[PDB]
Amino acid sequence: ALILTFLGKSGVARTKIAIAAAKLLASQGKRVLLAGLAEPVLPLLLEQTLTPDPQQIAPNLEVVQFQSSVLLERNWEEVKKLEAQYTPIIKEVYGQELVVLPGMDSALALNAIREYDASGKYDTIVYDGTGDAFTLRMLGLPESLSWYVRRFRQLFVNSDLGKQPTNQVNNFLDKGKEALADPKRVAAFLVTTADPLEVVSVRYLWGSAQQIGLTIGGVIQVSSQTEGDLSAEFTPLSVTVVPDVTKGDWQPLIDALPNFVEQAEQAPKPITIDTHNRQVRLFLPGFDKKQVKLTQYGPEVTVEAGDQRRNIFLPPALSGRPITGAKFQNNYLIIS
Amino acid sequence: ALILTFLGKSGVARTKIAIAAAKLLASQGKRVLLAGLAEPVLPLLLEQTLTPDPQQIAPNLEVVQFQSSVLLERNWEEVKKLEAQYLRTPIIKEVYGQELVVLPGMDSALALNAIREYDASGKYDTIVYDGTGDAFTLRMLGLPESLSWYVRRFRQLFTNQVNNFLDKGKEALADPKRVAAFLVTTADPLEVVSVRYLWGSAQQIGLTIGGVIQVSSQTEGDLSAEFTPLSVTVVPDVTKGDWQPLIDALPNFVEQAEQAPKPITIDTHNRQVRLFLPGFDKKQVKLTQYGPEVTVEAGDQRRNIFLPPALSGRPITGAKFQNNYLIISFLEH
Repeated sequence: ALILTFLGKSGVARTKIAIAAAKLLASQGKRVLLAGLAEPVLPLLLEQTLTPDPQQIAPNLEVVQFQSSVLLERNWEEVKKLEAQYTPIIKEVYGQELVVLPGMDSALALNAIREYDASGKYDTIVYDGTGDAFTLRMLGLPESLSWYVRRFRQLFVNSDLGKQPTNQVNNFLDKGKEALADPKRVAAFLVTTADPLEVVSVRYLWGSAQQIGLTIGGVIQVSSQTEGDLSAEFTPLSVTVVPDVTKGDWQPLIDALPNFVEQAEQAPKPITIDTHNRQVRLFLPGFDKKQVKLTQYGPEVTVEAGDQRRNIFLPPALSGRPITGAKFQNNYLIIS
Repeated sequence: ALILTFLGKSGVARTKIAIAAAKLLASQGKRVLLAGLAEPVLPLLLEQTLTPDPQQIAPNLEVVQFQSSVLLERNWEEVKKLEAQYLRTPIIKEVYGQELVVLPGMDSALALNAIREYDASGKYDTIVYDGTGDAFTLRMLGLPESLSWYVRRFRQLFTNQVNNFLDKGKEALADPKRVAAFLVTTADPLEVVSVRYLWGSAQQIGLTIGGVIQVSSQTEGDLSAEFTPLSVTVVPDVTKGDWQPLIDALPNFVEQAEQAPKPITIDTHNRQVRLFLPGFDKKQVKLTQYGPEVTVEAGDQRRNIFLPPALSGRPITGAKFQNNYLIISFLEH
């Protein structure tokens, strides 16, 4: 399915857009799952009590609320049942008492999304997340984990000759990496008011998202006390202005939403590898040139920007070949 | 030092409050460190470029931006030194700190460890932390308690100075003079309910919530009745870089934190646990009791209570809300 999410500084507006987007897509015949985190606004706006299990609220529209506590407890039931395939040690430890640590919360939620996607029951999964750098870190897990494996397995394996999962693991992560890089499978839209402070924040998130390979398909401009045409601030992306939702009337907002799928398909690609011209082009808007560092300390080239690091896995064509050069150009970092 | 932070759904308002609180405390002579995340608003509001190292912008006022990449690079070197002290044959010495990728969880851990180091340096009276103001902030602040539960539970299934390290963090988190947060919200009912939910979630980790800062919006209203018994302080906006009116309207954070409700008290004579849990219904709170431990789950946080002798081994006979407190009773007969 398509995992669709929103980045922006204000949670209330993003939850409203997620709800409207789900209502819109459902009414168009798409099978939709709307998923939110542990917070009261989604339930209240929907006038429906939510649970850790999907609930039908309209035709083609189901809604669920992720609770880290419950996802952890359900995964625990799987680890102790596996305690068979390998005397038990963790049987006096009950799922109800497990404590969610930072990081676990994002891994649990991404895995729940993965399960819903894998189920094939939905065309679109609208994720009402935190809409910030933390959502980006979560979405980039496949890539990040793949890199830790790729860089460290060698060091441990080829060092301790004193003492297959790799395929099973790399395959699992690659399938997540593949999906994430495909705009038909994962896309996010920026949400902001005309406040210069919100505009600079989402431009920064836009760039940070390109660093993890997340396509940003467009910008949704919501109302505020500051007026302004944001088009030139987000070129070449479409900025779609939308109205508020008051007193349960979702029609104006629903009718103003953009065509998510089309805009994601037309947006810039986070990364393009040009075999013929032997180069890699990284879309990096929303940063200051001096805020992008390119270095090669390990096997791969590291691109640092937006407090995110990208270790470029080069294909056979570019493999080993020295970096003849690199430069910026209309928000793209071109490396030769 | 007092670690002071703010919880609320709007980042720009929270950053403005954190900046004004820092300016105010530094102007009164408190040694202040204002620490923000890797985001462009703090630097812009202060009209100052920020870096991973504190920079003085006014007397008694330093500002620093936590960049997870840099914190990770810096801890990595400590990992290397450890490898050289504990291994005769290095293995990760090759990997440069600059190529490491930040994983979920690392950001919070690195951020809390940096705060712990500033706090341990003794150079500050207050560290104003401009974080995400949400459930992830709560999960970060409750790390001492969470790691302590793993260490103990997952060790009895068979690290000395470990408990000393964690304990210090736990003692600080529970002390209103050491760690406190204030809610920030407009009169919008959706924001009010989000903040009340965060308020109860904070109580679950033992984080004192000292009060409420009410900021402007298109919706007006008196919020006092929605946050009893907390003081709600109405503050003006900041325009043209004139911080003075906002600064002049801020409450006395330290005093409000000391007067706020206590997340938990145990009455050993009547055999009851009293938990302050505003923002939650009986339907939204689950209790589990295994042996000498009771788990309270609410607001997607879990408080694990190791029962003292007066309560241990006694069935729970009641768990009822009275004026925002959950009173859990234990069997006497």
